[PDB]
Amino acid sequence: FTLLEIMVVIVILGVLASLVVPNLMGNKEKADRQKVVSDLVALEGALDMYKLDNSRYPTTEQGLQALVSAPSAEPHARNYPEGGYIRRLPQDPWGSDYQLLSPGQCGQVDIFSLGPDGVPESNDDIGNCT
Amino acid sequence: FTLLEIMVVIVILGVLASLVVPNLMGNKEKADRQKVVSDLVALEGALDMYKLDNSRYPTTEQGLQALVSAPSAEPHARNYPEGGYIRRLPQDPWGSDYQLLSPGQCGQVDIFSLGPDGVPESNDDIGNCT
Amino acid sequence: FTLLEIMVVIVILGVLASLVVPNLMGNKEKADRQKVVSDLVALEGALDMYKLDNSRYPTTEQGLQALVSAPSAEPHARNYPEGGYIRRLPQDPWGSDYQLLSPGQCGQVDIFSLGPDGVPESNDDIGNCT
Amino acid sequence: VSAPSAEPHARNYPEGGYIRRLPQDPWGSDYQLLSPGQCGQVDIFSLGPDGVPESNDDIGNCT
Ligand SMILES: [Ca+2]
Ligand SMILES: [Ca+2]
Ligand SMILES: [Ca+2]
Ligand SMILES: [Ca+2]
Repeated sequence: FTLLEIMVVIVILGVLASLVVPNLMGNKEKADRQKVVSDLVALEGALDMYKLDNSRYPTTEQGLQALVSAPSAEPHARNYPEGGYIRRLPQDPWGSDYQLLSPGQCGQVDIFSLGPDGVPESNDDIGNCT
Repeated sequence: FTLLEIMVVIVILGVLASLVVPNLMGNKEKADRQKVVSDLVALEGALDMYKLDNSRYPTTEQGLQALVSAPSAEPHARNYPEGGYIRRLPQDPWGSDYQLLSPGQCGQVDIFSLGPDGVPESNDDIGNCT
Repeated sequence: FTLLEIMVVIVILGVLASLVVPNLMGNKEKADRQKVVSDLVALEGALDMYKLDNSRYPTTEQGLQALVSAPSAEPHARNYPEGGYIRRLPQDPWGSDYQLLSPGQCGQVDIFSLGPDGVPESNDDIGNCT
Repeated sequence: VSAPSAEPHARNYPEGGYIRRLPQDPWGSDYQLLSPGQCGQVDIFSLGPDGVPESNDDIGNCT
């Protein structure tokens, strides 16, 4: 009640807590990649839609928000659909949006972000080619 | 048997119970968010299916139950699949369902619920944009 | 606190961990197929575009990179579009690219790769007909 | 759990089927499926904690 009720359990406690190793830490960091890589095709593929109706892409200062809402800064868009070509803007969860480039150096458009490092254009400058 | 059997254990009891601090309380509340955020894409994405066959979304009074069962209140749906586009209706565990809006103010459709606060349209009005 | 706090839980632990069987392993391997099969039409269909402007296909050593960038190795291409007929080159995730053949034995062109086996021209020689 | 011996036969049945092992309900029962389900394509049932078939603890799917 004092010893058997305790001593037997002290062992069972450590014996239990000792051989219970669930998993690692950092698997979410790997997930951050595909979350952004998923955006890549989704970004360019979505921009291509706007590149079809208005026959071109939005400006840097015009930002991806133009894909979210009608491009107030000129040039204006024709047959801009409801809410643009996206429901909402994917916010990079490190305090940054997906900064597009007008014109892109790897093609028609380039996109960039701080990324997990939280630094602009250092190592986690992903968003397109580089 | 009376002192060693006890006094030694009284210490072991408190020494054990003192330095055993497992965790916090409230982690489940954080989980309630993703549980609802998971619905968000699942809700709109599922509604989009109905927006394809019948080329439109169900009415407010028609509710999300139309996604569960054939929409009895008109307009009627074409090629409505078996059991609609969902197995069962996700019940918000605070006494509320996911009230859709016909038409949505943030787009084609808007969804709302009481939420953890259990209040209608106060702070936990999540279900879509707002 | 020592027995009820433990013994009841030891059961709940095993009772829980025992009847929680989520899924299999190897489903991704099945996905590797369609990922490559998706390339097949995308490869030949994309090459056909180059077969239109320059009225022919790129050379083996010229590789699919010619579809990525202007074909430096002659013959030269006419009206080669921006960045060629593709954004980027699909890299087979087993240390190999999609080796084209100039001329193909199953037609105008043939493509090959190591594949999941990681072996050249053994079993996972997919990329076109064979 | 294993390839369906009773016909109809399955195509591209993966290794060991779609599960490691069968979850045994710890009250002397397995998860009895229904062919075809009344709440949809398939329905599942079990004795449950009551240990009674189709009384109160008939969970396994919709009902
Ligand atoms: Ca950076
Ligand atoms: Ca509220
Ligand atoms: Ca091979
Ligand atoms: Ca029963």
